[PDB]
Amino acid sequence: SLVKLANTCAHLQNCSKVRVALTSIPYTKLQLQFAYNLYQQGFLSSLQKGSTMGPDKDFVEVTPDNISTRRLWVGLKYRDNKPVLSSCKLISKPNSRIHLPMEDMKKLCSGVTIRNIKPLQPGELILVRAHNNIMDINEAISKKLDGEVLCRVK
Amino acid sequence: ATLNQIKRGSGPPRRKKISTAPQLDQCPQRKGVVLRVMVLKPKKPNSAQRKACRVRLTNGNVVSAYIPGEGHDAQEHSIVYVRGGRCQDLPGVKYHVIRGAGDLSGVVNRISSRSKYGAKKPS
Amino acid sequence: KEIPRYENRTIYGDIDFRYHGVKLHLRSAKPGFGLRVNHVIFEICECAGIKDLSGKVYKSRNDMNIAKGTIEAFTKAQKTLDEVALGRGKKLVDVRKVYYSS
Amino acid sequence: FSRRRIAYPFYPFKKLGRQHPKKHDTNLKTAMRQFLGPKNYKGEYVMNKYFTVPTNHVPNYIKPDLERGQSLEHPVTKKPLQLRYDGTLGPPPVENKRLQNIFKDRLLQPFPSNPHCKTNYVLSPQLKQSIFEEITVEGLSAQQVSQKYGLKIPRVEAIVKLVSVENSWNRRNRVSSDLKTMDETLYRMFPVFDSDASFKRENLSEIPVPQKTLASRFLTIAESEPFGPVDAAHVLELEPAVETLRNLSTVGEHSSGHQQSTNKNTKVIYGELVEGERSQYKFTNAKVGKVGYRYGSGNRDNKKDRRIGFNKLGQMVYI
RNA sequence: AAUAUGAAUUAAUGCGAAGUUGAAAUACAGUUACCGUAGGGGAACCUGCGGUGGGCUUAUAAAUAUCUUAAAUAUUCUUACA
RNA sequence: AAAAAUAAAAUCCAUAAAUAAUUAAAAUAAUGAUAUUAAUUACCAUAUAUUUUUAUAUGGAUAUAUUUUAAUAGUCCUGACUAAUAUUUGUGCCAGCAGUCGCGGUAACACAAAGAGGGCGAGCGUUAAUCAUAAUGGUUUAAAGGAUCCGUAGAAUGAAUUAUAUAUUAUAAUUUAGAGUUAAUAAAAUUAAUUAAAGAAUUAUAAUAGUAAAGAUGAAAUAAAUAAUUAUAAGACUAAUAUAUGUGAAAAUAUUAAUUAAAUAUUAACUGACAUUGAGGGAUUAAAACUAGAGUAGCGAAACGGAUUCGAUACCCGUGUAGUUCUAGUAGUAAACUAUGAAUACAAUUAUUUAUAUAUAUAUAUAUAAAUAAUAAAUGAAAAUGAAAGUAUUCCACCUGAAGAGUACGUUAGCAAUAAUGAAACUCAAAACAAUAGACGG
RNA sequence: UAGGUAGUAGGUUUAUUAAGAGUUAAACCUAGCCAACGAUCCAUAAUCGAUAAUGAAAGUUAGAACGAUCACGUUGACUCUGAAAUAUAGUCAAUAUCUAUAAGAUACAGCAGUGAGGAAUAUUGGACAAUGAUCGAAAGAUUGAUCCAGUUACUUAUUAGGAU
Ligand SMILES: [K+]
Ligand SMILES: [K+]
Ligand SMILES: [K+]
Ligand SMILES: [K+]
Ligand SMILES: [K+]
Ligand SMILES: [K+]
Ligand SMILES: [K+]
Ligand SMILES: [K+]
Ligand SMILES: [K+]
Ligand SMILES: [K+]
Ligand SMILES: [K+]
Ligand SMILES: [K+]
Ligand SMILES: [K+]
Ligand SMILES: [Mg+2]
Ligand SMILES: [Mg+2]
Ligand SMILES: [Mg+2]
Ligand SMILES: [Mg+2]
Ligand SMILES: [Mg+2]
Ligand SMILES: [Mg+2]
Ligand SMILES: [Mg+2]
Ligand SMILES: [Mg+2]
Ligand SMILES: [Mg+2]
Ligand SMILES: [Mg+2]
Ligand SMILES: [Mg+2]
Ligand SMILES: [Mg+2]
Ligand SMILES: [Mg+2]
Ligand SMILES: [Mg+2]
Ligand SMILES: [Mg+2]
Ligand SMILES: [Mg+2]
Ligand SMILES: [Mg+2]
Ligand SMILES: [Mg+2]
Ligand SMILES: [Mg+2]
Ligand SMILES: [Mg+2]
Ligand SMILES: [Mg+2]
Ligand SMILES: [Mg+2]
Ligand SMILES: [Mg+2]
Ligand SMILES: [Mg+2]
Ligand SMILES: [Mg+2]
Ligand SMILES: [Mg+2]
Ligand SMILES: [Mg+2]
Ligand SMILES: [Mg+2]
Ligand SMILES: [Mg+2]
Ligand SMILES: [Mg+2]
Ligand SMILES: [Mg+2]
Ligand SMILES: [Mg+2]
Ligand SMILES: [Mg+2]
Ligand SMILES: [Mg+2]
Ligand SMILES: [Mg+2]
Ligand SMILES: [Mg+2]
Ligand SMILES: [Mg+2]
Ligand SMILES: [Mg+2]
Ligand SMILES: [Mg+2]
Ligand SMILES: [Mg+2]
Ligand SMILES: [Mg+2]
Ligand SMILES: [Mg+2]
Ligand SMILES: [Mg+2]
Ligand SMILES: [Mg+2]
Ligand SMILES: [Mg+2]
Ligand SMILES: [Mg+2]
Ligand SMILES: [Mg+2]
Ligand SMILES: [Mg+2]
Ligand SMILES: [Mg+2]
Ligand SMILES: [Mg+2]
Ligand SMILES: [Mg+2]
Ligand SMILES: [Mg+2]
Ligand SMILES: [Mg+2]
Ligand SMILES: [Mg+2]
Repeated sequence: SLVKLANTCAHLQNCSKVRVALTSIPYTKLQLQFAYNLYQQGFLSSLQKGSTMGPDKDFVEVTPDNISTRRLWVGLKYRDNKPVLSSCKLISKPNSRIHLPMEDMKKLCSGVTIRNIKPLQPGELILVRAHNNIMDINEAISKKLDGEVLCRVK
Repeated sequence: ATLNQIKRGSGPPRRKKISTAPQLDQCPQRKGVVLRVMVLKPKKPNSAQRKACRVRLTNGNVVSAYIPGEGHDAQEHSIVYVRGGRCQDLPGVKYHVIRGAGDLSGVVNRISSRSKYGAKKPS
Repeated sequence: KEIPRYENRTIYGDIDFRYHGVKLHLRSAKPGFGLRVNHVIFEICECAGIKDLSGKVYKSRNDMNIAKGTIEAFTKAQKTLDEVALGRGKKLVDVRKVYYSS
Repeated sequence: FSRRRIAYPFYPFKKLGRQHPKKHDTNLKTAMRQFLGPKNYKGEYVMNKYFTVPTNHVPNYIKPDLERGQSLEHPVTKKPLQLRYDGTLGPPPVENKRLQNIFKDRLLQPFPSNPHCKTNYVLSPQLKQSIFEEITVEGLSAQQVSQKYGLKIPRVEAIVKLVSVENSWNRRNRVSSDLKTMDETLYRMFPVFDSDASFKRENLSEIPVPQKTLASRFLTIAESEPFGPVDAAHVLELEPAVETLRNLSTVGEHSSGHQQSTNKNTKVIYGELVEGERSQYKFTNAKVGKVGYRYGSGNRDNKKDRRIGFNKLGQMVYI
């Protein structure tokens, strides 16, 4: 769901403004892939599976009995009195989805505004979804993949 | 507006200057015949005896044109050429007559800006 | 105040900053691009040492609030490559600069 | 705020006082006569320090800021002379310290307000012959002579071309005394090039700056990932910069690597020539869809950007 | 039947200058104003009915207070005592 | 530092044109309209050397030299926007200028000129036009949230897992977090419609004794009483509680009872995305008004009188008709307001109530929600908003300077009043909001 | 402009055509078809480009010039020939003019030119030398296509004197 992803993007911005060290997001494949990309890129300190009440200390298998109570817990980073994850916005919106070929993704990473999408800025992360997998735009260009431009994180 | 409202027509209004000489019919100038020469009083805070003239254009539109320059020889039945441009202090006078065209002579003894007053170059 | 400058000529990336009623959209520019911005922003860039910059002002174009907004944007809306790298634990490479390196 | 401003000298000068009614002089004209000094019966300005050319390979460029408008000196002793109350020229009261230790860069800077403009070094008549004899007789490559004397390859190729023109002129006695006099005078006005002097040597690593690369792309990679010039070149989809420099050094007509044969693959026919025919037909194979004048092409003749060229005879022709 | 033109005839409104008759609004504007509606009157306006605050949140006391070693002891103390 | 001005003349050296010779190319088998061709050469031809080019020397050709020879730009502008500092004269709100702001009433940087100056330039100016010049927007208070909700279309949007496919979509299976169904347990007595009752007072009438004034107002005057104690009749209204708290989609809703309908929390089970929003459409909708039939105490447009007043078609007083009431309808408008559409996810505190649950050393304590108040952050033109007017997402309505105008015309609906829909021309460079310091206030 | 449509929507059959189809004509059935994502109606307009203008761009504007396409040759309809024409043909009619007064000829939106209209747009020029086109076996003939020149600062470009 792009709506759920929009909710998570706004939630992370709200948490950064108040500078909470730990927060939770919905437990879904897309959310987990989204969070994992942020973790590998250094935007998130930690990524743990858990419940509504907090991160799990020991592995708890997820089943239909507890799926409704599952959450993903992420740790936010702050350095030099500044949040590492300052902004998080969707590019492809629920009511206007944007699919780009690899050629247009290369233009976006080169400073060209494609379909009103402002080009990639220094130190910014743009994520792309292709065949239900989320990857960095630079990685999609390396794999010659065409996909939906989901969001941009800075 | 929402994305669907924009799809249905919603959008920013367009900015483009509007015509201030509708009676000319998108022509640089139109010939006319002076119906009656008149003197009008500027709107406040201006005071003067501004010379104007009612003119019937070759397209049937009747307009009020300001006669520029010091002194004019325009009379009734005189053939005049009317161009765009309003007299700011005279409401309803939206046009100018061209000096030195038709039966309206150039300003007598004009030295500066002669081209604007139909004055030929002194030898 | 000190303002970060990328290569001591321009800003780091693009800036969309709102100072009261003034909407400032500043974009970084290539070397030799010059200053193509509001006249108020031009003077500030000259004193600050910014040589290449593009941008547009939207909504309010009040000179006083443009100057203050610009100064605030140059400090609160910029992040150096070094600061981004340290916060994220990643290496950020300027491809254009590496292309002309040994 | 702006107003018209007469270009009065920035330095102090003796303004006009009470003037006889028929002089009709100006403060600008009197300031110029003070800069120029007295004019002799021969129409010369001997007292001005710029009237005569230097003869020591050191350019005599104007330094108004450092001398504060004092341009007069003794024509033989080169000792400063300034205007006094009597209306005569005499030694200055205090020496000018700004004119005794001038930076080396400033000496080569002709315009006071532009320090990015410098004069070039003149090559001695000997270095030119050496370069000419090495490229032509010894058969060295322009790349070698360029890397040896610290001269850019285009300059090396130009020296060979020009020295060849000087040999034909000297072989036909076309270099007159006046030309020799002028050449020597101009030679003694410029700093001579010294191949050994490191600072005088021209940079040999310059490449044209492309436009696609002029943008600033940034990549976020792992903290310990190596990224080098070759990796950057792949990202920008350009040949490595070192390769560009090497390809630009093999362009000289006498440089190594100069090659042009991949184009000799276009079928050409030279029509038969019969006695009495004033011209020969040459046919060049082409491909339908590329050859021909296109239909409906933009006419630019009535536009400011109308294309203007020059034919083989040098006559201006519309393209 | 439509379109266009002129048209007897007839309705609404803008601006321009000063005057005339009142003083309706802005302060508690001298009867709180305004909204919907109805009736009445030279003119603004007046009156009835409900609604609104873009008017009253502008809001500010019937007061009453207690016992343990006043010092040879607390109050001093300068890295000390322990 | 007031220049005009290296400007002029003059000096040096050129080229164009002319003159002379020569002469391509468009076209060749030949044909050239253009054409008095372009170009080249400067006595012509020739030889040699000679990037080019140059140079020498030769044949003929004139008197040691060899055809001639120049250089007259206009137009707008100089108060600011907007480049134009060297001043001066005339005019005096006249004459006139003007793209915008404006200039002109005797020191006019703006009019008409001189001087000087700034542009563009064989064009310059001006008019008529085109493109660009802010939606990288808004709707509490400035233009702009529909009275409200229900719900159709939506070529609108919308959960989870897995597997395929031709892939952000489809299909299949599976799942329960959204949305619902039914019970159980506890809680509450409101909101609609209908029926049946109660209450204080008012007016009128009659009686009774008892009198001579009463009533009204700022003060007045107009129209066996007033007051008191009884009895009868009628219509309308609903004191305290009470906070409209709460409830209801809004409009609305507070004397009592009953009948019917709907409405809360948690738990258990069940369905398995069945949801959100909603053009058109539909329903409901204060007060006034209207159509019929009743009712009519009090109140009260109008009307007629009394006062007040310079006047009083008002404010105050009297008599008081419609109306206000009920029954059945029409109509669908309000400052129908929180001047703030609905839904979802999310973000830092305190206080105060309410509800549910838990515990006990039994009355507090501990939890989780809702409401309200004051706030942090954020937002904003600010006033302020504060869980939204914050961070985001989805859908709908609406706005594009003022005035003209919610007007004109047409159409639709209505018994009618009217309601809905809804312009343009002309004119202007205004118009509006928040806040600041004043001044003023019967 | 809110309802429109009645060969109208669909089915079947024949005629007609090289050829499908309510495309036309004939017959018989079904009750459909379009429409608030704008039907029907009315007004306006030749369309477009690798053309021109403008802008950072998306776009917007023009549709003169170059090129592509359509329509028309005073107006309407019809017919003939033909692969193809409601032909700048023929027929009839309409409007206007003309002379030869005939069931007549002409219609400059071919070139030049004139009057009119308008603020405003040119020579009643030269040549078939070139490139094409038509006729002819060829020789050649014809060509206001075309190529040139004239008029006009309408646009562009170059030049319109340098040193002292
Ligand atoms: K009033
Ligand atoms: K009212
Ligand atoms: K009223
Ligand atoms: K000039
Ligand atoms: K607002
Ligand atoms: K309430
Ligand atoms: K399912
Ligand atoms: K729906
Ligand atoms: K609706
Ligand atoms: K009554
Ligand atoms: K809505
Ligand atoms: K239509
Ligand atoms: K021909
Ligand atoms: Mg200026
Ligand atoms: Mg009054
Ligand atoms: Mg009043
Ligand atoms: Mg009042
Ligand atoms: Mg009344
Ligand atoms: Mg009232
Ligand atoms: Mg008030
Ligand atoms: Mg208040
Ligand atoms: Mg010549
Ligand atoms: Mg021929
Ligand atoms: Mg020939
Ligand atoms: Mg003028
Ligand atoms: Mg004066
Ligand atoms: Mg001016
Ligand atoms: Mg003037
Ligand atoms: Mg002058
Ligand atoms: Mg020109
Ligand atoms: Mg735009
Ligand atoms: Mg809103
Ligand atoms: Mg509302
Ligand atoms: Mg409203
Ligand atoms: Mg549930
Ligand atoms: Mg009584
Ligand atoms: Mg009560
Ligand atoms: Mg409440
Ligand atoms: Mg709904
Ligand atoms: Mg009420
Ligand atoms: Mg009745
Ligand atoms: Mg009365
Ligand atoms: Mg009276
Ligand atoms: Mg009364
Ligand atoms: Mg009703
Ligand atoms: Mg109304
Ligand atoms: Mg309304
Ligand atoms: Mg209300
Ligand atoms: Mg709901
Ligand atoms: Mg109405
Ligand atoms: Mg205000
Ligand atoms: Mg049909
Ligand atoms: Mg058929
Ligand atoms: Mg039939
Ligand atoms: Mg047409
Ligand atoms: Mg177009
Ligand atoms: Mg068009
Ligand atoms: Mg044409
Ligand atoms: Mg035809
Ligand atoms: Mg026809
Ligand atoms: Mg015909
Ligand atoms: Mg004709
Ligand atoms: Mg013609
Ligand atoms: Mg005419
Ligand atoms: Mg023309
Ligand atoms: Mg002519
Ligand atoms: Mg001919």
